[PDB]
Amino acid sequence: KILHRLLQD
Amino acid sequence: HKILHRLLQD
Amino acid sequence: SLALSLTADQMVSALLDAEPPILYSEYDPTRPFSEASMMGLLTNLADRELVHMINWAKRVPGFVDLTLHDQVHLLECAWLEILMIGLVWRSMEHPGKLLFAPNLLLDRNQGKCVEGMVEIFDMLLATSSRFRMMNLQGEEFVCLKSIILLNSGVYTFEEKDHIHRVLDKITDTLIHLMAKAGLTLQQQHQRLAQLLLILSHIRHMSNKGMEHLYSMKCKNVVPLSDLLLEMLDAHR
Amino acid sequence: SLALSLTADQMVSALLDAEPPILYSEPFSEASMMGLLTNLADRELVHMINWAKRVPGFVDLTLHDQVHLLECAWLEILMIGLVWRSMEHPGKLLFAPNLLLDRNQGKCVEGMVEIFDMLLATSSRFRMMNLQGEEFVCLKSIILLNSGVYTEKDHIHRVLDKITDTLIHLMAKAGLTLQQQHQRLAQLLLILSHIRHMSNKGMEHLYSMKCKNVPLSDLLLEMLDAHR
Ligand SMILES: Oc1ccc(C2=CC[C@H]3[C@H](CC[C@@H]3O)C2)c(Cl)c1
Ligand SMILES: Oc1ccc(C2=CC[C@H]3[C@H](CC[C@@H]3O)C2)c(Cl)c1
Repeated sequence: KILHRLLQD
Repeated sequence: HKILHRLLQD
Repeated sequence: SLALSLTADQMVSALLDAEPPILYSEYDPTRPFSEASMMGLLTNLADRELVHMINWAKRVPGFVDLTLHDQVHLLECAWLEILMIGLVWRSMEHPGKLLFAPNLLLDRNQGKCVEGMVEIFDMLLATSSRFRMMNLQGEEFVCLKSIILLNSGVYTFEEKDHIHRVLDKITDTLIHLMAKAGLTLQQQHQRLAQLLLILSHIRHMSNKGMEHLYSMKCKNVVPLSDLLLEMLDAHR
Repeated sequence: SLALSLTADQMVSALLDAEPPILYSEPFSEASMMGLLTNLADRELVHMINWAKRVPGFVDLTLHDQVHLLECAWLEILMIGLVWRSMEHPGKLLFAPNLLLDRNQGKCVEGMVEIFDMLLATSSRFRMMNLQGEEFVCLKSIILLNSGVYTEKDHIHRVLDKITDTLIHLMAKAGLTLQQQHQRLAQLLLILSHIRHMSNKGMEHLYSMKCKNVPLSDLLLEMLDAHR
């Protein structure tokens, strides 16, 4: 999920 | 009219 | 104007006395549940509750001061919210279950009988658990229910200021109830916030419930009363 | 844990500093305007995500909880933003400094005019209340933390109580009496239910557009699928 990766950054 | 409209008139 | 003159205790007493009765469903235990038969019971119950809700609404201080146009519009906007907060309230002492009627107590597994209704049941159950966690009082409940009636449609409109004054009055009543309960000044505005934030979730459940009910209508699952059809059309 | 240690002034400062920028957009048509709005929403989402991480107490949560809260609240957060920017523009929605739409331009898209009206009415309400920027950033943080809390949970409510304390602090600082503070707090929070309502309608509207073409970004599609 794109949201998942943007938060993890 | 609406039923609601008449029910309020009770 | 009479609403604005009432004391906080007069507000509480008025709202308490105005409370609608708890109705029974037309539940028939001789036949098994179907999607249609379950939706039939729930909408039949809702339809009969609506009639009593209208009587209740007229006894909510300040509501009768509004035009018929405004009364209709507030009820059209808030009816499912009001049905749900009442349901959630009377389900408090039944953990994991929803007390639609004294002869109709359902758990979430029975909500799976109807397509897409279990998601709504889960939200209703969670709200019921939240009220139970906060130890919601009956006097607070009737304040919240009256707030929903006056607020949910107030913005999709001098008469607007009147509603807001009555709403501010109920705010005063809530604070007074909490102070009377012995809560500190900090705890008072904190709890007031907690209770009002729940209304946003009740709004959410109502919108989802409206979509689901509309879906059941457009698939001819259950015949809706002309009243329910009108209340539904108001949201579409 | 540090969020609970913040004073009321620390909360306001933290939220004000975490504020996302006001982005810009690109004879309009239906697909044109929808293209502009969804393109704008997509870029705003990227800024919102990094904004959430700067909201005190949010990073304490698990990634799962962070994802869930943003999935539930993203359109609400975009809408209260729009409504806030449109405060000083009666009858107009300020999607972007170069994109100022009245209610009639909302008729260019089918069914959107109803949502436009609700947004305008909300903006008018904020203007009537003379909503302050400090109050706004508090309300927006509340939306993020509240909208998905019922769908660890005590920490969320701890932070939520802190923001309530922060709002009351701003009102007491503004010279409001105790009765006025409580009333104004109630007024502001009840608006969030209307904002919830607008988001639900918008999610239904946006899902109607997807099914029937005009394009949407992959991120936007995922945020949309989360409500279905
Ligand atoms: O006091 C009541 C009666 C009925 C219902 C209903 C329960 C579920 C159906 C419908 C809303 C969505 C479903 O179609 C009405 C509720 Cl929440 C409360
Ligand atoms: O900052 C923004 C950007 C875009 C939008 C959009 C405005 C309305 C459209 C869609 C949601 C519902 C409509 O399709 C997104 C909003 Cl509210 C705020």
